[PDB]
Amino acid sequence: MDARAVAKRPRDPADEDNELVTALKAKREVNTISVRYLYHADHQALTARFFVPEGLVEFEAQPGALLIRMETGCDSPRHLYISLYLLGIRASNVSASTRCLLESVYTASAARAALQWLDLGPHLLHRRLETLGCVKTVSLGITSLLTCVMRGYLYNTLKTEVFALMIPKDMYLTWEETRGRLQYVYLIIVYDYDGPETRPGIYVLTSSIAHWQTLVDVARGKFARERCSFVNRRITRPRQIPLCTGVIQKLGWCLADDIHTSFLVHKELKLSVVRLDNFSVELGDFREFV
Amino acid sequence: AMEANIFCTFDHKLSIADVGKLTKLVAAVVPIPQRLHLIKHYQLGLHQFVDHTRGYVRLRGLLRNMTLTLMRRVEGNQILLHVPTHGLLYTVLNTGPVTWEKGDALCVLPPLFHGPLARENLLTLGQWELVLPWIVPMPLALEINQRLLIM
Amino acid sequence: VVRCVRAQVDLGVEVRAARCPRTGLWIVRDRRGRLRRWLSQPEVCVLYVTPDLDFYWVL
Amino acid sequence: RVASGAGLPTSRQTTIMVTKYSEKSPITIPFELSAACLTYLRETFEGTI
Repeated sequence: MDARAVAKRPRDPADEDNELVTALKAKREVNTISVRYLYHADHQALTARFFVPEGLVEFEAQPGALLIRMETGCDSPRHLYISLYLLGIRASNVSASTRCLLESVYTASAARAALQWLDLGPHLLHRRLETLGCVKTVSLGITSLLTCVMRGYLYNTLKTEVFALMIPKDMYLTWEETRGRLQYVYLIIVYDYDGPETRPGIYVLTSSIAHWQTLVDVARGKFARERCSFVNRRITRPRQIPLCTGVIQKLGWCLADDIHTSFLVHKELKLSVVRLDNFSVELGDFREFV
Repeated sequence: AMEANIFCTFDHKLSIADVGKLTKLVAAVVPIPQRLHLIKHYQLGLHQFVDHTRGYVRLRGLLRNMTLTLMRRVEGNQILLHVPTHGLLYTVLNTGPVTWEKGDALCVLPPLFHGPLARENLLTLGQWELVLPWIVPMPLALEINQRLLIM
Repeated sequence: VVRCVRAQVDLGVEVRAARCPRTGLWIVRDRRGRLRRWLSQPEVCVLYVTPDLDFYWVL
Repeated sequence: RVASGAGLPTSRQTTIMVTKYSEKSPITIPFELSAACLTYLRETFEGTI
């Protein structure tokens, strides 16, 4: 209220002590627990923690990978937390050599069950799947307890070193010959409405385009064949209901200079990846386009 | 060290039973027509918009532009409300009829159950009945919209 | 490959064959990988035979 | 070792080295504090009793 207190400078949070420090200091005792510096206090990255069975956590022990929950009409295990690579197993976009590579590592009773639940129901994938963000730490227990982030950067505790985002080469997709200073990274599930297969194409779009109309124009321009396949399935097969030939959502934005080619190793199996070092997640809902 | 909040008051008298009923809704969502600072109790929720002739669609149209808030604390002096902001986490009550899971996209809906009910008997004053909007997962909201439109 | 304007036929043509994704029709290609383009030429005609001994005759 | 008799395959002077490792097992406890004790721990109003 006073002009001294109003024009007083704002208080540094790192200079003032914790509530526990002043609480212990008031009654003046001592505990064996060191309390004077609380960890994770200066953490803008709001995180969450997820239990998941052992059969899905391979190629995840290295930090930095997507995580997607699904829905299944069965009641008790109803939501599986599938990694992006097990999602890419199902996708028709990936090369068959890499497909037989990363299927050979994911031989588990939970992974094949998730693969059956992907293609069992009548729903398409975009009405079924739901992102969570990228993962930063593992637990590697008998069941695994991963730590994903909803918003913010990807870093180790104490912020000693930043965590990168990994994506396989086949899901990587750019639409410009040179990049801007900033570029967003998206998710694309495009639907081939073909007779024999309905397996989609999975992509990430490291593009410098933020506006949705100027993004969806280039999205239609690069995926004209898929919309032509959609309208061909519309005219050839009557009384069918096709919808959302491609879907699009925002995943984050990168530094546009640390993007480089590295590789993941799990059980001496190389898997080449595009790696984005200083990256912050930024989630959004599944918009669609036809 | 205080935070920017909204001081809502009540012109009716409040029983200790009604205060104990109100303190059950700590992390409850409340829509507010305009984020003032000293608001009365007449603009908490949707009882300003309960109409005999109007329906669900105008309630959804108003709720698209309402200023949603959260409660902080209840006192015999006054009531504390908190406006949320983007990119921060908050505790929020599941007053909706459907349980949730982790990572589910949630959105706010006008109440389907209307008027007097065994669940709508919350903070009911003389001319006032505090009503709260539902917090439903997103695909159930889409299903409710489609089914209500086709009905 | 029978070429009528030059009266020259062809006996041994090795050709790779596949199906289009959009339609069930066939696509023929060179054993290197080059697309075979004689089907546009109107004066020529071709006979295809498969390893399971089916038979096509394409004008 | 021990010296051997006649016509018997004797012993040879051998050593053996062996390591041993540490095994970690961290333990943890969560404990909660409400917003009420947080907003009442370092905050006084009117100086009332």
